[PDB]
Amino acid sequence: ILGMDELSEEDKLTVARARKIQRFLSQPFQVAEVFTGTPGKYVDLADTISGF
Amino acid sequence: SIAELGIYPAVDPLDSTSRMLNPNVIGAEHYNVARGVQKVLQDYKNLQDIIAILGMDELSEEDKLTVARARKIQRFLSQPFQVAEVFTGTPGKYVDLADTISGF
Amino acid sequence: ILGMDELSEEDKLTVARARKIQRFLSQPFQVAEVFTGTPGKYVDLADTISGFQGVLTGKYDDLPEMAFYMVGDIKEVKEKADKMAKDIASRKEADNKKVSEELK
Amino acid sequence: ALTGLTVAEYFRDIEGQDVLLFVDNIFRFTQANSEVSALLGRIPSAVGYQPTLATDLGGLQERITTTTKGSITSVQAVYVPADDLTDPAPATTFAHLDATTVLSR
Amino acid sequence: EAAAPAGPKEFTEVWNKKAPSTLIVPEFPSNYTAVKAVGEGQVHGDAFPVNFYTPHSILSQAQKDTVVLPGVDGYFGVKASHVPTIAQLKPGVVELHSGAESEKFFVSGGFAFVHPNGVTDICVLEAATLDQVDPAAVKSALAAASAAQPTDEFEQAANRAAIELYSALESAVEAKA
Amino acid sequence: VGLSVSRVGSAAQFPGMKQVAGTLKLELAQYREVAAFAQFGSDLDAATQYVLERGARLTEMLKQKQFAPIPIERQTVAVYAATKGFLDKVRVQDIVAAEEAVISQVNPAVFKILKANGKITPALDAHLKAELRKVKLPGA
Amino acid sequence: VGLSVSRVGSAAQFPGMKQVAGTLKLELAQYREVAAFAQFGSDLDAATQYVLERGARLTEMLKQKQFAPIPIERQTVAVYAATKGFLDKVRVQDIVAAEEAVISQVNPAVFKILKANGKITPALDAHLKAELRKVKLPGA
Amino acid sequence: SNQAVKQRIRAIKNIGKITKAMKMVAASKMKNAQIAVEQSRGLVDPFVRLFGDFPAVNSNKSVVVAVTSDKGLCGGLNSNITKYTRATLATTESEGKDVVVVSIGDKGRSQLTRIESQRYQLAIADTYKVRVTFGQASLIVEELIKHNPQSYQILFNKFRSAISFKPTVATILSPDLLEKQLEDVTGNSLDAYDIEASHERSDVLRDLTEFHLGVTLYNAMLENNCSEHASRMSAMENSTKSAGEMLGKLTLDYNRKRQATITTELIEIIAGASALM
Repeated sequence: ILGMDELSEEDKLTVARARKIQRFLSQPFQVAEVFTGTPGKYVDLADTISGF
Repeated sequence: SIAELGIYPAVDPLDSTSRMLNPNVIGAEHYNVARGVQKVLQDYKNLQDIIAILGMDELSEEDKLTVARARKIQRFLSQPFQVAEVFTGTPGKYVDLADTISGF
Repeated sequence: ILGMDELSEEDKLTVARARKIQRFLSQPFQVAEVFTGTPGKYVDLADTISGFQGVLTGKYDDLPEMAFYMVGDIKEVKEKADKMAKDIASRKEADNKKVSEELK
Repeated sequence: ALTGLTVAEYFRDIEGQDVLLFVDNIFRFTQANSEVSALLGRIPSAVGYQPTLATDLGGLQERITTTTKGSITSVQAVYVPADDLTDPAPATTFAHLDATTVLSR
Repeated sequence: EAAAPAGPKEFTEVWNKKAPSTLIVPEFPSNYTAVKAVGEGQVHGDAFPVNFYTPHSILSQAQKDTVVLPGVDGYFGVKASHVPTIAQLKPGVVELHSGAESEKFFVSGGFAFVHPNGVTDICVLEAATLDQVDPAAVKSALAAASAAQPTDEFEQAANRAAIELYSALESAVEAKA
Repeated sequence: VGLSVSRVGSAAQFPGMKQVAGTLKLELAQYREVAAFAQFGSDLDAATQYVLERGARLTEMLKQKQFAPIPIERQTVAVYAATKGFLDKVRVQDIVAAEEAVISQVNPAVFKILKANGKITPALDAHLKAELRKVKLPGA
Repeated sequence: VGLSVSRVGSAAQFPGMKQVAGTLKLELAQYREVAAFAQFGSDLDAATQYVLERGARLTEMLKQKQFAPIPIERQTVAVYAATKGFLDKVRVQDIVAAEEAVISQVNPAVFKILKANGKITPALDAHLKAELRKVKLPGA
Repeated sequence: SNQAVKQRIRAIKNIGKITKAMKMVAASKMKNAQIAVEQSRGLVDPFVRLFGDFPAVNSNKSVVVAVTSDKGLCGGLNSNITKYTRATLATTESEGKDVVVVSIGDKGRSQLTRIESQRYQLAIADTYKVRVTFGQASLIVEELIKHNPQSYQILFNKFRSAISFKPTVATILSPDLLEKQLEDVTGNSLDAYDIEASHERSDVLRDLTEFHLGVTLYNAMLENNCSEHASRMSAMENSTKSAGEMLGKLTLDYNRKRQATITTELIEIIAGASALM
């Protein structure tokens, strides 16, 4: 109702940071690779904390 | 709610359902008038959510016309009964079927 | 929903008087001072009829709402409207000249 | 669901493993145990549930635990009856639940 | 001669003694403009700020080096350090030149101020450019306006304004470059 | 539409209808949030109204007679005509006659191709797109 | 705080805590009144912003972490340092860090006097006003 | 009693959709009227640097114009300048000044009569129905030269952004009644300018302050109309919050009654069965 380029540079810094976290919660699955093509990826716990 | 508004007989025009309301039974000139009266009375009830809050000024005169059309239709379903002359105080009216379709 | 901004000002005088008499119906009890701290007020019957009639006619629309909260009679609403007013000026001046210095 | 426990309890207590269990629709476990209480002539509890709903559900969920041999972790699908979290079938179930994973459209 | 020392600043501390203390001071139209009249500067050589305004538009607020204004004495031109001027304008063509390029707006009348700092403030009501005027229906109403001559002096004034507007408009659609 | 669901879903749908009803249910899902705002006609938004006018092009599209079942190739041709945009011309109070301007005027050769192939091929997507412009819609 | 009641335990509590918490319940009673009056931020009175800055100060003082209960003499001083001044420097964030800065930096011999006497004597009221001025507050 | 609580969820759910429609109705009206506010802000300031800004003058006669809205879901906008009216209509009250109180907007005549009714003379309304034009704001101004004050007071809300609306007092002095008297400094500050009019300086300023009145009036009821839509937007988002918090307490109350009526009708069935078995 106001606009995407309306709000502040800090508030859109969160929007840019959240959108690449909201995307980064995706993950390709190993049991789903027989019909999706992309290979599955087991992500360890320390690589998730340090990755986020 | 039809009775508290003073419309008598207090028939709910939407909730009343008949099996004689097929177009291949009563014709198309009776089915489309009845299906048209029910459409204007249903649109008014979806507008009466916003009329009782705001007050009929922001409907862009397409929905203001169907409010005044349904309010005429609501009173035109009311009818003095010959047995309610002692109650209503008016002589009763027998409306023929052709004069109902022609009026609505 | 709409707040008090959408009220008629005949109705704003209702809400202003009713919030005043709602607080004025409360009073501190002499058995409740052991846990509330406020001493209890026995209010005579002639002082409740006199007090609430003034808020109904409009003699005490000057005072705020919280002057009527937890007070005995209408003498004490005026005694509390000053204390509330008096402390909107005095909030400070406890800087030096204490009983809290080094030697005394 | 107790047959699913017993297969998972062999892997826990004899094989010594960290077993996953999937009680698909824990509400239908409640709903089936509520029917066998009604057929056995028991007086129904609040909201028409069995008087033993806490102990018929808690008898299932207390075998899903960690022992010194291994563990059983259960991922239980949860149905909420009338979109009502204060209904006694999810409210008794949520006392046992240690995590919720909500999948959204 | 000036026994009322008014202003936005002096109104503040006087309003703090009569109003309730809960309200901040009302704003003033001086707080929304930085360009003043006696504020010395605002020329820097050849091109001066021309604020050509309209009730419904801001047609230009950047700088030009000469503005041809249609005053009631006649057309004049404004250079950089022009004399301070409050000029009432006839219906005529305001010509904005900043160099080799020149835009021509035909205006309806309305004042044009040259302030002592050199800023020009043209203030007209309807300022149409000459691309969107028609040369056909102007004489269709001007020959009509040269016909209805009543004794009513109110309509006589409006017919006089009808005549001199289309007379200057036709004279500035004939000789275009 | 919001409450009617199918857990089997579109894995048992007619293909060709699956191509065009997958975006019919999306354009009606956005319309349902924009629904009950259609009493604001003078107060318009130029993006909210496009999903409001298209969403009313499609709810009047799905209306049917009491006992007139339609074959499936005539349903997906008719909802092709309303989703892809051929009935933005038609006013909202005569769309239920505009499909009999579409079905009766598009030549019946395209129906047995869509029935037998069982999908809208790009060879057929070029043909009935052209056939949907030579129809006599009730426009004014 | 508005609904939690203990009237039998009141007038049976710590005498030093009873001095400093009568204003703590008072400054929290006004804090709930003026947060009910300002459900959104558009109106700023700056005499209630004192209450919004003291109420948010005392709320951060009262919250503590799990499995670490605090003795009553180290809990009286931390509310003494908050219902009075000594924490208006810290904004709202480092008050949990300021409370452990108050408790550690203040001489632990003042906690023995408050424990053994039971209440804040005026000999100790002066000393604890004095020791609360030489506390290195983390909000600077 | 389980249908009375279910017909209230009928009420609050459509109110929460009515008031979210009006939130974005007033939000789209806030931005297509913003393309007319900053265009109209241009013509105001060449008169505020030619004639200055003199709010605190001791004029003989004044006309104060508090311009308000027509519709009233604004959220205290028409009342905030009503208190700012008497805050302005008591500061400049210094010697027994004649004052004519004027209200533009139908919500002004209902609130200025409560505060100051005996010096109230004019009520303009129905002005934002189609749009606000300068020819309309000239006719509203020309009715204020029918009375001949020495000053004009315009009380309106300056639309700064969608959040903040500071009230404004814009003052217009009558041409040589008081305006050149306030420019007179060791000579005059108006004598710098060469007059290029047909007639004198005394009647070009007669033409120029009616033009200064009509410009500031046109800006006032255009800045206020865009301050109206941005206060209704903040009011209709505070009432969808209030009709979602009420709807949340009413669904918890309905689920409690739904649970309690299944338990009540079940106990009525077991009791009638235990009386036979």
